[PDB]
Amino acid sequence: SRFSLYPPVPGQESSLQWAGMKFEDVPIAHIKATYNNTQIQVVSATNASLARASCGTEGFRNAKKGTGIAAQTAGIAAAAKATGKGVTHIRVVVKGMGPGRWSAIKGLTMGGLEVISITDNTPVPHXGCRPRKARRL
Amino acid sequence: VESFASMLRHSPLTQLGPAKDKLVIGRIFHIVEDDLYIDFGGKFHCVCKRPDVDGEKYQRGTRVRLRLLDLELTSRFLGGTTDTTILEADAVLLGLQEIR
Amino acid sequence: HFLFYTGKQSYYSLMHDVYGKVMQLEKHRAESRDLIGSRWLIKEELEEMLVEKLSDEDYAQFIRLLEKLLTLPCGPAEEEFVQRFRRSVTI
Amino acid sequence: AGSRLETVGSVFSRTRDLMRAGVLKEKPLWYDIYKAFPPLREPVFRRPRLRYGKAKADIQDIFYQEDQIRAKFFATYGSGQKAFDLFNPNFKSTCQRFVEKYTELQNLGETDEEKLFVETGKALLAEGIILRRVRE
Amino acid sequence: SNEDLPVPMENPYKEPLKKCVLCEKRVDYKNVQLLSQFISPFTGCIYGRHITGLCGKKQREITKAIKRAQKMGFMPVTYKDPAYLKDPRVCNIRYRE
Amino acid sequence: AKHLKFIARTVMVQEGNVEGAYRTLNRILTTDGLTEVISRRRYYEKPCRRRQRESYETCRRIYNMEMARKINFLMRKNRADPWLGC
RNA sequence: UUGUUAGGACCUAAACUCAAUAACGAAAGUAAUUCUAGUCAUUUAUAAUACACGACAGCUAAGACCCAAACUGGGAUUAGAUACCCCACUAUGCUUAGCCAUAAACCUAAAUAAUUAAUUAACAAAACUAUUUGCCAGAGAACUACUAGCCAUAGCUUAAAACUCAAAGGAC
Ligand code: FES
Ligand SMILES: [K+]
Ligand SMILES: [Mg+2]
Ligand SMILES: [Mg+2]
Ligand SMILES: [Mg+2]
Ligand SMILES: [Mg+2]
Ligand SMILES: [Mg+2]
Ligand SMILES: [Mg+2]
Ligand SMILES: [Mg+2]
Repeated sequence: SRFSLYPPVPGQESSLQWAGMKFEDVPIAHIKATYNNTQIQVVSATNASLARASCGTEGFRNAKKGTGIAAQTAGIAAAAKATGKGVTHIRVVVKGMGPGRWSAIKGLTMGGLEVISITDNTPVPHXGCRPRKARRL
Repeated sequence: VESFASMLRHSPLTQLGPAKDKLVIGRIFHIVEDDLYIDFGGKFHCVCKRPDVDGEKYQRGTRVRLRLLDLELTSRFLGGTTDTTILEADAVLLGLQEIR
Repeated sequence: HFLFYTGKQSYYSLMHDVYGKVMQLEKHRAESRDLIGSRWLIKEELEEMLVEKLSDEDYAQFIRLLEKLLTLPCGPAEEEFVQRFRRSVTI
Repeated sequence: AGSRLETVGSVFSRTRDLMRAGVLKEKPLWYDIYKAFPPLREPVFRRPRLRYGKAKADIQDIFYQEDQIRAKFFATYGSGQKAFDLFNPNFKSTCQRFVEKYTELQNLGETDEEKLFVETGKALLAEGIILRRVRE
Repeated sequence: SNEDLPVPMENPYKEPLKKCVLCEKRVDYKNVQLLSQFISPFTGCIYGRHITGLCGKKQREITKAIKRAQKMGFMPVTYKDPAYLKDPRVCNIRYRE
Repeated sequence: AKHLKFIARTVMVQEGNVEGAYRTLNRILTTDGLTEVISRRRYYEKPCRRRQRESYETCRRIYNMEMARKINFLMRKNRADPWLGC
C-alpha cells in the first residue's frame, strides 16, 4: 500500500502501467554525460532509435558545449523529436558523471516527456584498464 | 567496636552490587530551573530533568525513584594517561516515591 | 577580615552575603517591579562602595547574582538590600 | 633569603638547613610542633611515572563470599521491585534477605547449590516476598 | 585475623561478551538468502564491518562466501536479488528517499 | 553486461517528482562509494599514493570519531550554572 | 567518428566493494574464485671468502598487446619552453627461458633475554641492563681514482690519497 522505489521485477506480473504499457515496454532515454559533451539518445524497448541530440548538435562550441544550460537545450531538443515520434513516458538510464547529468534530465521534462524511473550505468571496472596519468598543475 | 572491614561488607552500597539498571531512592537537594540534583546515597549526585507530569511536586527534600546506570561518569580518551571525569553520576528519574 | 588573602576582600565579602541570601530564599520556598525607572549602579559607582578596584568580569558577575536574588521571593529585607545598589534614573 | 626549592627535601628539612646555615635566625612557630608530632611520611617531592612492561598495581578486588549468591539472584530475579534506600544505614534489601536465608540453609549442611537456591525461594515465598523469576 | 576481609575470586558479576548476529553459525556459499542481507540492494556491494556490525572472523566468512557464490553461479554480482528484498534488515544503513 | 538490465542502481519516480528521484539515486551511489570510486578512476593513483591516502583517511576518521565522543561526553556537564555567585 | 544493442567474438590486460581489515612470508613481496603441493620441533644469541633469494628500471631470444606510456612527431603557452597542458604513437609494463643485483631495499629501530625504580640534551618511538656479531672516528674531494671478483662492457660490489676548508652536521 506504498510506493516502491525498486523497479518492477522483470519476468513477474505487476499492477503498474503507464499509458497502457508495462515497465518493460517504456522507451529508454540514454544520457551520456561526459565532462565535455552531453549526448542524449531515446530508443524503443526493442532498441530502435527515435531521437538523438547533444550540446554539439544544438550548436554550442568548445567550453560552452559542456555546461548545464547546454545540456538542458539538448534535452529539450531530444524531447521534441521523440514527442513527434509518439513518446510520452521514458526510462532515463543516465551514464556518465559530467556537468549535464541532471540538466539533460531536466530538459527532457521541460520538453513534455514523463520520466518514470532513473537508472545509472556509469562504468565501474572491477579491478580493468589503467587510467591515464594524473595531470600536474 | 565494629571494624572497617565489617562496615564495608555490610554496607548498603556493597549489597547493591553492580549499579547498572538498579533501583534506588534519592532526595532532591538542589534545583536549577528545570534541572534536579538528586542525592541517592553515593559519592556523586545525578542530574535529571523535571518531568512534565506533576512538575510542581518535585521540590527540595522530595524523595524520588531512580534507575542507576553509573555511579561516576568517566572515560579515558585517545592519548590520555588518566580517565576524564565529569564528577557526576548517571540515573534515569522514574517518579516520586509513594510516602505511604 | 577572614577574606583578606583573596585580594578582593570587599568584593568577595559582598558576593558571600548575596549568595547566602539566595540560598535561604531558595530553601524557604508576586510582581518583582517594586522599583521602576531605576538602573544598576555602574562599575565606577560599585568600586567606590567597596573602596577597591574591580574588573569588568567582576562587575558582570555581581549583577547576575543580584538579578537572581530579585527573581526569587523577596522579603522586605532583600528589597532594601538590592535598593542600595540601585541608582535613581532621571529621564 | 630562603630555600624556594620544593623538589629537594621537605619544608621541615629545608627549614632545618636554613637555620644551620645561619640565614634563618628564629624558628618558625610550626617547627617545634613538627619535631614532636611529625607526619607518618616525610613530605618530599617525587615525580609520578607510568608503569611499563609487566609492572602492575597492588589493589585487591573486593569480593565477599555473598557475591556468588548475589550474582545468581540478580541473574534469576533481577533487582527487587522494592527500591534500594542507601540512606538507611541498616536497610535490608530483598536480595540481602535472600542471601541471609541462603546462608542459614547452608549452615544446616545442604551441599547442593541448586537445593539452596530453590529452597530459599520457597522460604521467602512463605514470608510473602514477591519474587518474580524474570528471564526477560 | 579478620573474618570480614575480602576474599580473592573471579568477578561474580562479570558481564557476558556481546556476540555478533552470526556467532557460532555456519556461513555457506549456497545460503544466498543470508548472504544477501549484507550487500547493497541497488549496487550489490558488500558492506563493511562498521555497517554489518559483524566481528572480524564472520566479516571474512561472509566476504568469502559471497565471492564464492558469485563466482560459481549462485549469487548475482551487480545487485541484490529482488526475492530477498523483503528479508529482515540487520545493517545500519538507510537508503529510502 | 551478462546481468539483467534495470534492476541495479534504478530508482522509480513517485508522482512525477523527477528531481526527488534523482536526489535519491545520488545518495545511493554516494553512500555505496561509487561516486568517489568514479572520481578517482579518471586518472591513475600510484600504489604508494593510494596507501598513503588510505592510512591518512583512516587516522583522520579515528581522531574525528574520538573527538566527537569527547565533545558529546563533556557536553553533559554543559548546563545552567548551579553555584552562581561562587 | 559517435550513441544504443537483454547482438556475436575475445580470454589480452588488471582484480571495485569487502579493506573503517592488519593477516602471511627471511626479506623483496603477497588480498577475484577453486583444487593440488606446502610453512611445523635445532635451548637461545652470534657468519663469509660459501649457498639460495632479492621491487622497479634495464639487457638477450621467441610470443602477447586491452589500456598506460620514456622517446619521438604534431598542437598550445612563453622573451625562449629541448617543460608543465592537449593529441598521436613507440621502447616498456604481460607470458615463457636466462641474465642483471640495484632502491628513501627506511619501523631511517641488529638480534635475544630482563627490568619499570632504585630515569626528562632536544625532537622522534618512554628509560635502561646484559650477551654476541657488524659498523663508525671533522667536512668536502668521494655512490670518485686505482685494485680484485662478477653472464655485468656508458654496469655492480670492494674503495683510497693528494689537495681545500675551520668548520660541516643534528634539534629547538
Ligand atoms: S562474535 Fe563470535 S563469531 Fe562473531
Ligand atoms: K620509510
Ligand atoms: Mg612538441
Ligand atoms: Mg607497445
Ligand atoms: Mg646498497
Ligand atoms: Mg618496502
Ligand atoms: Mg649507486
Ligand atoms: Mg664506481
Ligand atoms: Mg673501479
